[PDB]
Amino acid sequence: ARYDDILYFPASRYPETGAHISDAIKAGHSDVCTIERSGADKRRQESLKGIPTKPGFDRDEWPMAMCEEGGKGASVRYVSSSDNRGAGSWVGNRLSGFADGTRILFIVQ
Repeated sequence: ARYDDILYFPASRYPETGAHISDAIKAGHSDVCTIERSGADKRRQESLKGIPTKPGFDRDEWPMAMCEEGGKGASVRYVSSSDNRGAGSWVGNRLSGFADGTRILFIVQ
């Protein structure tokens, strides 16, 4: 199949990040994150280019910067810091056991 393991994103915990992922996948962005950590700094620079910061909001990327699928072209959406701070941390931890190159299917809730 298109994936090796599956991550179930906790949308009730981080509701705007989950909605972004779900909407992005629905629009046609990959629902697989092929883990690639080394290139994340550069991918993030590419995905966020020309997208200004916004007080009280985070710039959420799907696909994520830690995925081969991320970078220029990724869906970027502002999500309230109040309710979504920590989503990055949480996904990072949940994927930390997996090897680079592991394909992870994301399912929201």
